[PDB]
Amino acid sequence: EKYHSLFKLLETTFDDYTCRPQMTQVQTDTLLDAVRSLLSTTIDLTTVD
Amino acid sequence: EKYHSLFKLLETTFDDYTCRPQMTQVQTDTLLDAVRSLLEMTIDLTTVD
Amino acid sequence: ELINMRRYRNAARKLIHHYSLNEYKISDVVMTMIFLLRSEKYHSLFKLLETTFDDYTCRPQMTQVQTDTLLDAVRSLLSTTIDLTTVD
Amino acid sequence: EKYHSLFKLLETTFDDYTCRPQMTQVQTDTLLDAVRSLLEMTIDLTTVD
Amino acid sequence: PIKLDLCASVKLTPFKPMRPPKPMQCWIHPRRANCKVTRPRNNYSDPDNENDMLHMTVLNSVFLNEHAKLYYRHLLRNDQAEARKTILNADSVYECMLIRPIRTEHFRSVDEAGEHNMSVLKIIIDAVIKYIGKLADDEYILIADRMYVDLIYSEFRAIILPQSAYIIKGDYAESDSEDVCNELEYPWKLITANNCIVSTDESRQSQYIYRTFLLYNTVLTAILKQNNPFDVIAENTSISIIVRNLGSCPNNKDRVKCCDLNYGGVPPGHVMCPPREITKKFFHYAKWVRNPNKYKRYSELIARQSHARDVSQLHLLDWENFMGEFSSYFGLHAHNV
Repeated sequence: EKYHSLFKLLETTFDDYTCRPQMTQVQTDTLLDAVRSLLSTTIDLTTVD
Repeated sequence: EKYHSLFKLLETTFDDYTCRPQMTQVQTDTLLDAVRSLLEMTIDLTTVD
Repeated sequence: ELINMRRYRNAARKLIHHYSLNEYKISDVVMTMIFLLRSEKYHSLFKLLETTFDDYTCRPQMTQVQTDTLLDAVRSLLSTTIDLTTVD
Repeated sequence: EKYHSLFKLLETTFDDYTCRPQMTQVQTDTLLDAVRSLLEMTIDLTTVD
Repeated sequence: PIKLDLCASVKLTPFKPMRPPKPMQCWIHPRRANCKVTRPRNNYSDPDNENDMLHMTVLNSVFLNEHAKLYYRHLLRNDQAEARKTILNADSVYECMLIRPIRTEHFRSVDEAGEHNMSVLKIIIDAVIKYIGKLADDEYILIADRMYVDLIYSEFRAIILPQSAYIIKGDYAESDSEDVCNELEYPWKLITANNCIVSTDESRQSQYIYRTFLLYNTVLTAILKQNNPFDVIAENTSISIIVRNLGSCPNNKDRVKCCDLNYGGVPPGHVMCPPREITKKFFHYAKWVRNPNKYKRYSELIARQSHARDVSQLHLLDWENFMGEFSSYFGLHAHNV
């Protein structure tokens, strides 16, 4: 459940890529820590995209 | 600074290059006016693509 | 942040390192030059690489203290012993 | 001393010399006058190159 | 062998005020004799108390402070171990750990982990960074144990362990003089004060960089499934030969060949490759452990100048850049710094 954001990311990527949805900075940091926990090498918006 | 919207677009183009960026309508006519100003040509979104 | 500075640091470092050695992409040069441009401490390099465009223009003649400044700027991105010959 | 500008141009030539130094217009005029005094003349910038 | 200063220096047998445990062993610490773990025979009506883990650690008595209080405890705060207390037996000393891991919690020694689960790794780095944060800028520390901090760690926690360290309260008498070595009650201060030293900028930087390297060595140990030789403080061991064997970072001579190390999970690459000369100077700073009182030889050492001053400053700044990229590698924050 902690990766709900990635749920919607992969849902939008279905069919069309759409774009990279904007997001608040605090949510950016939290999702970056989430992906971190999910990885390894340093990550950022570009790598998650 | 006025064309910094096109600047973010050309920054995002460094990504997977399969993304299609998205922006609101008023952001769209702002981009179109900016590109028309730099070109001093009318211009359309196919030109942006 | 307009530009995620981490990749800018890394790209600048690796490009200049390979140049000092003697695999890359034009976008990489773009990221390195914008790394430069963002770095306020590297304005001497701004103008060096600005002039280098097109013809080779002129290496600026700089006071030796500014030479040490630019040499430290380079060494930070690597530190190894260097000289004006390598940077030229 | 009256040809110190010419000497500093010599010092520049000593360097990588793959890029002519740029000089103010008054610097160019002084350089030309000094070289004309030395050669004891007409001279121009092409001869300086 | 203890004697008194009277007209006959009598040999005194070191008295043993505590049965030394014969079955000295910790399964979480199989390579350590001073480390001993054990599970108590809790009230068997309650399965919950079964989880209670108890670990005593042996060590010399010198590590206690002037107040007969062990140094790491000073840096301890908001501890996670269920309880702790010190144990003085002659020169020897012991330090028992009460723990109550939750119904599934399972701790394990940081050593040789290799663990790539950056979630747990970040738990440990948070524990250690917050712990060392209790250090004062004008107060400094050395770790005679090794070049890192021992600890154990479960999925839920990262329990710290007692350390063979020595507190040293330096004092930088700022020109604008407007914690003091003479903190006793006035009468007692009339006799003596702390065995202080002269603080300064360079000593502050040296201690800060030293603790940072301790952090990085602990992180290595966590992500090293093999031996992390950096811990070794052996007298015969020299960092020169260490980096001669290991070589330097292939991606950049400047750093160490830590790209090639052996990692429990994902290798991180040349990320773990610190500049070498900074590590050398760090080891020289660490050699202070053997003569803590003589501070002039090590206090500023990491921040000292070998122009030579320019090289020292530049390379220290390079190490600072390494810390910056390290923190970015784990999304950290220098508010502790």
